[PDB]
Amino acid sequence: QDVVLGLYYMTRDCVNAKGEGMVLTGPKEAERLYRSGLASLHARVKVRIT
Amino acid sequence: TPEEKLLRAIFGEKASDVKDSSLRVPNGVSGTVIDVQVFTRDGVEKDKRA
Amino acid sequence: EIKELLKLGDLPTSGQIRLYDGRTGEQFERPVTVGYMYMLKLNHLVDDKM
Amino acid sequence: KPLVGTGMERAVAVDSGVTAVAKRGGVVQYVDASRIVIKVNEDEMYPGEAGIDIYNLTKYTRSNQNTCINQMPCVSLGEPVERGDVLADGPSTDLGELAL
Amino acid sequence: GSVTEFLKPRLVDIEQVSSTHAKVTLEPLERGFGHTLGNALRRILLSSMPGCAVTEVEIDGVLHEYSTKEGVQEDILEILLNLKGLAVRVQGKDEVILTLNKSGIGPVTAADITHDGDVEIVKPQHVICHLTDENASISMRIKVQRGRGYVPASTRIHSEEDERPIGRLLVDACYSPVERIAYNVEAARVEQRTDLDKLVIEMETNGTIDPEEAIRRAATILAEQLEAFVDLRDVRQPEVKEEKPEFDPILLRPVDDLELTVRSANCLKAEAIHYIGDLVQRTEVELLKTPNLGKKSLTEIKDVLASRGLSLGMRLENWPPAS
Amino acid sequence: TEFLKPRLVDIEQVSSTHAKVTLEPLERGFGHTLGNALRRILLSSMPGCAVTEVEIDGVLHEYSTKEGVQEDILEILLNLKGLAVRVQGKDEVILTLNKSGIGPVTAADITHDGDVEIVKPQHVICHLTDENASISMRIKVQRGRGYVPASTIGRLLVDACYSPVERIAYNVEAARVEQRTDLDKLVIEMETNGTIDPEEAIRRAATILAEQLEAFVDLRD
Amino acid sequence: SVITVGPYLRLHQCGLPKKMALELFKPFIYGKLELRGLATTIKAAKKMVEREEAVVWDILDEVIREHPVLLNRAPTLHRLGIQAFEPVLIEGKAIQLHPLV
Repeated sequence: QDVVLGLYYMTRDCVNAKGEGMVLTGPKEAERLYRSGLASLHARVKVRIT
Repeated sequence: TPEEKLLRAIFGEKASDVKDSSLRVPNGVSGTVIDVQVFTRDGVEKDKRA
Repeated sequence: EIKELLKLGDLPTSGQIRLYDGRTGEQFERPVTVGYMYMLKLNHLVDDKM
Repeated sequence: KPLVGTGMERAVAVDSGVTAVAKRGGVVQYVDASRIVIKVNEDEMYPGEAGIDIYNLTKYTRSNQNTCINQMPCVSLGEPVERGDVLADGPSTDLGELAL
Repeated sequence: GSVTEFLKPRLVDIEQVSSTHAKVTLEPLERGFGHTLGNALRRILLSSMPGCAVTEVEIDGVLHEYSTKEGVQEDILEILLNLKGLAVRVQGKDEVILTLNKSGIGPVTAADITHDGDVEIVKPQHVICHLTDENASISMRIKVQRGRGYVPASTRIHSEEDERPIGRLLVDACYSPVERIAYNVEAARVEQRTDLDKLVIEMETNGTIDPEEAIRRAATILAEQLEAFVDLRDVRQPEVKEEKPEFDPILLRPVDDLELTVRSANCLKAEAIHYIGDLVQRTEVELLKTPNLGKKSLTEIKDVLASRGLSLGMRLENWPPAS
Repeated sequence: TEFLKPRLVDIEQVSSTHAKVTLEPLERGFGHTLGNALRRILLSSMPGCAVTEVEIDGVLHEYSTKEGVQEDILEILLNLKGLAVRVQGKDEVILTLNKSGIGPVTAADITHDGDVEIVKPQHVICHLTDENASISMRIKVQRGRGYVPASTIGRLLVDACYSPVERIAYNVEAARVEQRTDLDKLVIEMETNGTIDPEEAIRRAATILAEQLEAFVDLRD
Repeated sequence: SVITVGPYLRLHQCGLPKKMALELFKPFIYGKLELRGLATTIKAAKKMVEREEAVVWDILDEVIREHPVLLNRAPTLHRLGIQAFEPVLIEGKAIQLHPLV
């Protein structure tokens, strides 16, 4: 229960709302999430997947 | 046992023909005594504390 | 009438309220529910059950 | 006292002997953690055989489940009280109103 | 060293709304910092703060904390709970014993305490008792200490006062003097730049401590703790304790363990004999030349020493190793 | 009377960039407070130089395409975000990149400046397909603070990485002190680039945090 | 003992109470004590742990190191009713468990 709602909340693509497709490379995005500005359930957005 | 007989002989016998069966507070719990009570047998030397 | 009681003393007529982490101090994404629930400590409990 | 209640718990406490309800309503003469004495006042008995009504109220005793069952005075001295209201409270209750 | 820009924070108007509530605004602040320090300070204040709190109370005619007293509407536990919220502020001590005598009909507050020259009582209007009959009289020696962070009586099982009388009642201790701590960032109208904030720190205390020595002691703890974040030598512990007692461990215990008379105990305490490691190596020649130690006292020693297996006045020139 | 100091300190560098640091002796919440503090310091309040503006010839807007290049303008700017720059003593420096032919367009193809030091010279930025392909651009490097996004003719904006720290995580983990019981031991995991080592990086953050609050210290006793 | 969730645990670990684990590995603590030193003899160890003497707890941290303790719940329907974990000392009187199993 607890963890799964957790990972479901980590997906669930929400349109715009501090979204926009500002692209980067994985781990750097983590700095983006903590440092606000961008939301988390947006937007969609593109990044480099290795 | 012989070894024990030697042992008390080295540290003082005092081998009383008595045992031990005192009421002790069980390991773990802890609190404060709020009331003691003594019901003496009808025909028994009542105690000082009693 | 519960909403009606949410006024008078001034309170968010939704039960919802935005909370802050405390560790990070950062706000939680969604407004959580905050109120007063009459709880009671049952018997059973530890110490005994161990 | 419990916030969200039912109004019923004021009955539970006083219906149970756990709480000391005034036998005859009058005026409190002496309050104490040890006891409470009330002076009948408004209409005593048929004989003029003294007013007063003494309530000893038990304190800090053990329960069948080893829980502390003790009574506490919720009424102050020199306060008027009628017949059938809480003078001394009990364990897990709040002046007439039950609190678990 | 020559890098970075950065700014500095500084105290502005400390609006004292009341004796408890307080507001300490910090204006010279940037954007990131004003939100970071908010949590650091909030935690250290809602925890790592000093203050004072009652620890012990000895009441006349009251053994345990479950009894009552004639003329007292409230029972002993309740009076122990009321003394929990004593807003005390001691000058320059670590331990004080405020006496509290009061007789006659009427409520006994923090005022009926003996007004000491060092103790500063915030609210003398504070409830503690409620005597009923005019012939009722009480007197309690209260003890107040200085510390930090909860720590009840349940922590000190018996690690204080080897004897500690029947009448001494242990009370829990709510040390920290900060009830609630909040803060809002807010954009600061600093007549200078444009993009700066002013960390407003809404505060609620008990009045036993001022917002000055409070925020300074707080930030000071953060600084001292950040002090280790500088260099990183990664200092390890040597450990390796020695596992080989050269002598019987019993020689380490004090003469109190001998369980002897008071006269003999005072003598050993006067001849500079603390541990049994000195009594075990002291002859009867030196025991006779001891003030107030006759035949009865000397017989007591040899009987309380021999029974433990030890003798009197042996020799062991190995006293003491070896820390 | 006061407080205690963290004594047992361990540091294992899972390379030059990735490392883990653990400090065991810490009181309640301090591990987390110092955690959030140092995390919030390392993720923005850290210096470091990164690409902020890019002016490519033939490319004026970001939604354009380049000829002879396997990677479009967006992918190119993205690779430029991964350019670790260490400038000697300037708050701004302009760089020029001119290169033609086939293969990987590395950072070694950038004009070797005296003041500017490129940490990773093999950092692949682009891919040229045919021999007749060529690219020339002006990459403006600035001295900033934190993470600058797109929120800030021929001037292509790129998200500025005014930070040498890629990611920061931290754990609580109860410490088993042989005297107390309610103590925590902070485990800080840092993932950085090449501009600065985790060793001096964390010390820098602690010092930056030290500049603030210090005005409220005083000594004497 | 009553179980409680322990998020900070791993998948091969469980929260085993101090006083609980002390009395449980009594025969192991004794042996290791007389083994190292500390206790002059076997009866010395008993009096040494009966008087929980600081140093004893560290030796306890030693004996439960890689000594698996297997857990069990009341209604054991299948094989996964009893599963083994690595003992983790926790200041408490309750037994903590991994929220996955």
